[PDB]
Order: sequence, then C-alpha cells, then structure tokens
Amino acid sequence: MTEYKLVVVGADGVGKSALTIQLIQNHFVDEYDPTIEDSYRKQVVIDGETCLLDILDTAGQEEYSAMRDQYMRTGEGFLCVFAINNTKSFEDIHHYREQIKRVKDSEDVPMVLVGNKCDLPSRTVDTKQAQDLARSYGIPFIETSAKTRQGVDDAFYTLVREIRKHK
Amino acid sequence: MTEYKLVVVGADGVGKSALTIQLIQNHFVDEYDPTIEDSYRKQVVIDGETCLLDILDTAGQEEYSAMRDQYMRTGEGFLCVFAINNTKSFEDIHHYREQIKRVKDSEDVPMVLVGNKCDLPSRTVDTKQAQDLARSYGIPFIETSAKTRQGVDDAFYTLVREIRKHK
Ligand SMILES: Nc1nc2c(ncn2[C@@H]2O[C@H](COP(=O)(O)OP(=O)(O)CP(=O)(O)O)[C@@H](O)[C@H]2O)c(=O)[nH]1
Ligand SMILES: Nc1nc2c(ncn2[C@@H]2O[C@H](COP(=O)(O)OP(=O)(O)CP(=O)(O)O)[C@@H](O)[C@H]2O)c(=O)[nH]1
Ligand SMILES: CN1CCC(C)([C@]23NC(=O)c4ccccc4[C@H]2c2ccccc2N3)CC1
Ligand SMILES: [Mg+2]
Ligand SMILES: [Mg+2]
Repeated sequence: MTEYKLVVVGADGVGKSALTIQLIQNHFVDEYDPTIEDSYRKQVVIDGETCLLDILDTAGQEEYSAMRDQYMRTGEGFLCVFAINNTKSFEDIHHYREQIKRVKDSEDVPMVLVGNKCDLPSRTVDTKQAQDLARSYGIPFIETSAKTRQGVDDAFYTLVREIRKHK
Repeated sequence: MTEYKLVVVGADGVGKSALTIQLIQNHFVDEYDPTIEDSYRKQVVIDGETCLLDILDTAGQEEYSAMRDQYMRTGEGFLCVFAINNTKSFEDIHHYREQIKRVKDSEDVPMVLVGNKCDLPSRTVDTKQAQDLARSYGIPFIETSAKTRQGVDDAFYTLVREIRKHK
C-alpha cells in the first residue's frame, strides 16, 4: 500500500483544519480553535490505487514556526493554503514555499496552491493573481471551500498526484 | 510547559474517537469511521497548571494490533475504554491492560478505566462489575458519554493526574 505524507500549511485562520476535517469527516467546523499539531492516517482510493494518506494539520500561529523544519523534512507534498479574503495569507505563501525549498534543498517539491473560503463574497485576492503565482512556481492552483466541499477532494487528490507524478 | 502523552485504547466501536473529538472539538461524531492512527495536541489548564496534552487516538481494529508496541512504549498514560452496552468490549479491557503491563514491564502504569456510552439505555455491563475490575488494577473508573460530554473532561484530567502521581 502506497503511503503519501501530506502537510497542510498556511497562515493562521486560512482554514487548514476546516479543509482537513471536511476531507476526512464530511462536515464543516464553524468554530476557530487554533492548532498546535494534529495528524490523521486515512485510506482513500485515488485513480484506482488504495492510498494511505498521512495528513499533518500544522499551526498557522507564528509562535510555532520553529516546529516547521521537522515536518518540512518528512513531508512529501505540501498543501499551501491561503484564504481568498485575506491578502496577508496570500503574501505569506511565498515564505512557506521558500522555507520548504530550503529544507528539502530542491526547486521541485510536490505542492498545490489552495485559495480557500471561495464561498465568501468578501474576496481580496483575484483568481488571476493566484493563478499567475502558481504558474511562476510551476504548481497547480485550486480554489476551495471547506464549507461547501467545493474543490476539497480535488485539492488533496491533486497533491497526491503531484507526489506520484514527481515519483 | 509540562507535556503528557495520552493514549486512548479499547475495542473497535467503544467510542475512542468520539471521546477524543468531544474533548478537543466540543463536537459529537455520529458516524463510524474506523481509525488507523490519529494524533492531537491540546493546551489545557488542569488544577491551575498549563498542560500540553499529546493524545493518540488508536485503532480498535485487531488488524492494526502490531502498531500497539510503539505507542505502548512511548505512551505515558492510557485511557482504557469499553462501552457499557457492549459486553465483549468490557471483556477486551483485560487484554489491553495485560499488553500495556508487559510492554512497560510494570504493574504501576498510569491508566483510567472508562465506561463509555452511559447516555444509552441498553446497558449490558453493570457499573459494579466495572468498579471491581478498576479496583483489582488499582486505577480510577469513570463513566462517560461522548454524546452529552458527561465525564469526558473528568476522564482525561484524571489520567493526567495519574501521570503526575506516577512521576
Ligand atoms: N466561509 C468559510 N469559512 C471557513 C472556511 N474554512 C475555514 N473557515 C473558518 O475560518 C476560521 C478558521 O478556520 P480553521 O480551519 O480553524 O483555520 P486554521 O488555518 O486551521 C487556524 P490555525 O492556523 O490557528 O490552526 C473558522 O471560523 C472556520 O469556520 C471556508 O472555506 N469558508
Ligand atoms: N450514544 C453514544 N454513541 C457513541 C458514544 N461514543 C461513540 N459513539 C458512537 O459509536 C460509534 C463508534 O464510535 P467511534 O468513536 O468511531 O469508536 P472507535 O472506538 O473510535 C472505532 P475504531 O476502534 O474503529 O476507531 C459511532 O457511531 C459513534 O457515534 C457515546 O458516548 N454515546
Ligand atoms: C505523526 N505522528 C508523530 C508522533 C505522535 C504525535 C506521538 N508523539 C510522540 O512524541 C511520539 C514519539 C515517538 C513515537 C510515537 C509518538 C506518538 C505518541 C505516542 C503516545 C502518545 C501520543 C503520541 N503522539 C503521533 C503522530
Ligand atoms: Mg488549524
Ligand atoms: Mg476511532
């Protein structure tokens, strides 16, 4: 059974936990409970292959930024999440990508750019600007909603495909 | 900050995941999604001390019984869970206690016996029989409901107190 080590990263409040809980448990968490570090081991069928997904739901709080080095060394693919109504979270993406690239000493780390909270009308980051950034990195870009489940399966399955396509 | 490694063990279906998710997320999970291995970190105040709880939600499925060795070696305290409406789950408790005792090579391992699903009218295990088993082990016994939250905080806090006493 092929195991995929996925790490969900991004600024504090973008919806990393809500995305993960939506994927695994099929419901939306309305409450905001800041994460320290949670992990999930889930069996899924992707393109007819039984995959074991090891998902690390990380802290967005900068107080736990020293914890990053270890999960960036062990993680195989990174879901880089920003919120479409949070411009700072979109600017923070570059810092996460640079740190991952440094830790792995590689320009070709499996990554997917995720623009979460696409159900909200309060957009501050244009889809075209996020598309252009993902193109500059050579990575897929997907918009998601942890509330409606729009794009959630696609975001995680695309990351598994990036780890698989890189392999 | 004092860190406590808590491991939730017991038969497949007793409510290990629902107890853990209730404690951390204040949410009851009605669905049955068999666990492989999930972990959570949570900061809590117990008797005026800020505790970091590292909770391991383990597989009840006997298919993953080989995974027990590693978590029984690293775990500091064990929440041994049975369901009050499942006689077999109560019978399985002694196997978990024996395995933990063997791995640790000790009769004094921090443990709490938990009789879950106390909200259900379909009781098959008498509170007195469970109290007697906990007495034979020299451990606390608490009845809980992951649905109503009855005894949930008490079960986890008591386990932390047992680790503190052991130390
Ligand atoms: N409308 C909407 N709200 C969302 C979405 N995803 C998350 N939220 C909300 O945003 C808040 C933060 O979500 P959460 O999943 O805790 O984000 P996080 O990135 O894990 C926060 P931390 O970095 O501290 O762990 C919550 O109120 C949650 O309901 C979404 O797609 N749409
Ligand atoms: N009424 C009631 N139902 C509960 C309670 N705790 C768990 N359940 C239910 O029992 C079922 C199994 O719960 P779950 O948390 O998955 O048990 P588990 O021991 O983790 C199963 P596994 O060992 O395979 O991971 C679920 O349908 C859940 O809603 C409870 O206290 N009261
Ligand atoms: C992705 N993994 C990372 C490790 C994990 C967080 C872990 N924490 C550890 O410190 C540790 C260290 C060595 C082996 C096993 C463990 C686990 C463990 C055992 C007992 C109780 C809690 C618990 N949580 C589980 C999830
Ligand atoms: Mg979170
Ligand atoms: Mg479970």
